[PDB]
Amino acid sequence: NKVRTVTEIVNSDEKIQKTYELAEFDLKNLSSLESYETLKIKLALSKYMAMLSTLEMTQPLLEIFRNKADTRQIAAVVFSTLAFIHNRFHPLVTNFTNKMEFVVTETNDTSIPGEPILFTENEGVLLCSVDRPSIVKMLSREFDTEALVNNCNVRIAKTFGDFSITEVEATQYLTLLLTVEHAYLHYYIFKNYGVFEYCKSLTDHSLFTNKLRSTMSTKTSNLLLSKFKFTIEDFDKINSNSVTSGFNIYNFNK
Amino acid sequence: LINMRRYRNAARKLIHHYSLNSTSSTEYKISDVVMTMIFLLRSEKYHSLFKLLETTFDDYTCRPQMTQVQTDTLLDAVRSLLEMTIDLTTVDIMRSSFARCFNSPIMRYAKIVLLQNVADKRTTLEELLIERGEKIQMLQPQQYINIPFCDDAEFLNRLLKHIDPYPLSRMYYNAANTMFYTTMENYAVSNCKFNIEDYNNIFKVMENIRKH
Amino acid sequence: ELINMRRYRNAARKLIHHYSLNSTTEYKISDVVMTMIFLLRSEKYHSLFKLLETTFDDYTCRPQMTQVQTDTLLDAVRSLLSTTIDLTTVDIMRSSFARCFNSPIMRYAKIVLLQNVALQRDKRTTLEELLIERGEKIQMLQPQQYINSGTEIPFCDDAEFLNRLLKHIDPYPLSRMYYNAANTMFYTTMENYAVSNCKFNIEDYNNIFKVMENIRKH
Amino acid sequence: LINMRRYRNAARKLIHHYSLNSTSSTEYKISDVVMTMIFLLRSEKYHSLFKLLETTFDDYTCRPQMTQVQTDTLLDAVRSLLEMTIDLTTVDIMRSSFARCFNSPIMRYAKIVLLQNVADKRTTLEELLIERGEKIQMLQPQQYINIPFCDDAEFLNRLLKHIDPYPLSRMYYNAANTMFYTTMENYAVSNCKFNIEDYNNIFKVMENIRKH
Amino acid sequence: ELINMRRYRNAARKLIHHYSLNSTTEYKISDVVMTMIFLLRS
Repeated sequence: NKVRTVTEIVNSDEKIQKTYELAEFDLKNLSSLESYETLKIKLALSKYMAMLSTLEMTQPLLEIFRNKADTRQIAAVVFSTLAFIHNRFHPLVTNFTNKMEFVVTETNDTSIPGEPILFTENEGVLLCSVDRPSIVKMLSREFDTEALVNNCNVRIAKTFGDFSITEVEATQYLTLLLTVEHAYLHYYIFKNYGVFEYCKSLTDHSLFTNKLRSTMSTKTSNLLLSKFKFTIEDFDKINSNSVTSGFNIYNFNK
Repeated sequence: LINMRRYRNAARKLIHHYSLNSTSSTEYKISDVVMTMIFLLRSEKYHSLFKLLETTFDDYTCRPQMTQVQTDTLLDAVRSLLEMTIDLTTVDIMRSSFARCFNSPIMRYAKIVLLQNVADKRTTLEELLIERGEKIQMLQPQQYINIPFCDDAEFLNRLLKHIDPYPLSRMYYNAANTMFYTTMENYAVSNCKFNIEDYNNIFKVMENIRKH
Repeated sequence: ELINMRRYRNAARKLIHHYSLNSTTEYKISDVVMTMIFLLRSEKYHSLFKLLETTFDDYTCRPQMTQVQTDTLLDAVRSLLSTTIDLTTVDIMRSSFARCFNSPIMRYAKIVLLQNVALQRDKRTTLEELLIERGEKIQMLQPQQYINSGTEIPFCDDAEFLNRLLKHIDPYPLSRMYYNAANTMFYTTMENYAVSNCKFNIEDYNNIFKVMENIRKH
Repeated sequence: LINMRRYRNAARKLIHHYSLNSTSSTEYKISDVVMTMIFLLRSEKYHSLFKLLETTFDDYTCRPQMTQVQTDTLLDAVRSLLEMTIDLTTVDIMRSSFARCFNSPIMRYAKIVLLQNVADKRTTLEELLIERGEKIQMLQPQQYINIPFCDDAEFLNRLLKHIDPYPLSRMYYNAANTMFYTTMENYAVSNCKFNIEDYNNIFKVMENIRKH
Repeated sequence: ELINMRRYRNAARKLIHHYSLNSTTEYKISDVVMTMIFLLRS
């Protein structure tokens, strides 16, 4: 549907006319609905769960990662998550990198503090590192499942008028999805800008904004971690140890 | 005479937070510390834990010597208290947390801290990257890979129906806090400086990514 | 032995002397735990321990104390400190301990979630309810004071500048300028209505600009 | 020796106000409190009430344990003192009122307060709306309805003659204060926050309604 | 026993010492009732 507007000035009978197409306003309104974005995120998570299900991966993720002996399931789960994220970024390639190897880490002695899934080149083939105890500690941590994070009127008006997926399981799925999303961002910088840039990014995540917004911000969908604005409680007080009398002329990351 | 049940519940919650085994963010007061210490003293099979946490009053008095059977028994006691894995590093986290809580002065507003003083080799992120780096390549991979993305409308509808009552914001909060706590515990255990500038810049990157 | 009795005892003496009398140095949480442990462990201080423990929450009480009980509490507390005291000292110390036990303790940092975009709910809202809600939200904001240099209305009577601006904007049609201004106003209004999930009343927006005919007819 | 009659009258009036059983607004002084407490102590059959109100001196000492016969006898004593229904919630209102009066400091101007601290579940208006809401629909209605407005001039004249000597302002004051006190007591008993913004906005609505 | 005699007594001592001599800290209404009860009972 189209809406027409007419402007008339008091010096003549001239009328200048413009046509507005309502679809743009409808799209903005739909993008402003909380239920719409919630449905988008939940549909992404549901597609992830369905993708795991068709790969027999019905067992809870914590149970999958708790099995030390069976490495094939862990490798398949991580590879499938990487492929799902890759398809989300590029909705044209259904198969991930056709050949890559997996190594599972069970020791702190060879563990990376903060990047549980890491990628490296052995001069012959891609290799992916999986820190199994880190993922186990992530998924096994007790979750806050009774607290409320900030409509009562619609509830009042209403009052006057089969796979068993618990909340813990869904939170575990989302946790693994976000972790593999971080790993995939690192891997994307790797594959597209070299090992040097990948190891530069491992120590400074601020290069993501420059090496993603050039291509991803205008071609792919929205990232899962962008659904909410995350901040550290009392960040300024803790950061007060490292304060600079700064002069920022290349503040490329607000 | 004291109420064993209330003191046990307060101890359970405070230890859950102070062991980084839970993301439940409940404002803890001095009363909870008093209750947890009193319960630890009174219960016979938590005497080892009570002495362990009481030694933290003076920074110069460090952990009591325990033979392997004693450490195993204390681990079982902690597991029973939490009814949940739990190992020595959890006990180290608890010791550091309670030491910092005890040595802290009485104050009107909750003090926000980060995990520190757990587990000689004070390193940074890059040396760990290199070092552990090879220790990785040293290991041979287990699996070789050399993809169905089904859009079954009814199946996705049922999945959405199951997921619909879940408060997405709570799930995101739980996942993000879990990742943050795991990263912080790995940093502290590895004796590597945790640069919260980088971790906050991750979120800043996401925020800057969205608006373009 | 699990309790270092004497060091606990002096810690409790110091803390209770500070809270009861010196209501005006500083102490750590460890001393508070120490004082409570001493009060519990010492047999003759059980009544005082219960009285102070009643300050943990607002759903705890104490049975009415008979006379001999209050004298026992009093000389026990005096043994804690020779200075003469009474039940009022007990009351003020209890209030101080109540303030202390409600003091928050250290906590690890947590990732706090902030709403990215003020996403509206499914049900459409009219202009009036939206106005009420947004006015309530604005009420919570902190206004800023603006102080003008003087009271006189700003103006300019420089002829040369006035005819010069007029000449510069002379080749600029009024029709196109007014059309652009009205259309950008309308587009911004409609965009705000769509984002706010508010119903747009076309008749009201049309009634906005009827002063044209009001002037022309009268 | 004290005058039993004067002390009894002062106690009656002060308890009438402090039980919210009367709208009589008379400025009460400390002397009335002294008289009511002395009369409560002296009278043998008001000893239970005197002890009950005296326990309110310390906030940590709560209500004495009374067996059912004792509670019934105290209820009869309160009824006799007021010569008026009266039940346990009236005693709770009286206890809270006297506790707040006693713990209040001596001051030159009367302190205006609202009823609070009577009757675990700290709720708000909307949750109560929903909750009690159904508990309502749960009940089946008793009566089904599926109208004379006579203007008999002589009858209305006689009714006006009967009503004429009544000071309309006093009737309005009594009705409004009665509604306010019933609403406040229902809020406090239900442990729901009484939002006096809304109640005052009711009057503001009436005022704005009239002038249009 | 209905009257806690000694606590009442010290309350009355404090209140009467305050009013009689220190005409210039602060007391609650409860202390006034307490003092009158002590004066009547003694």
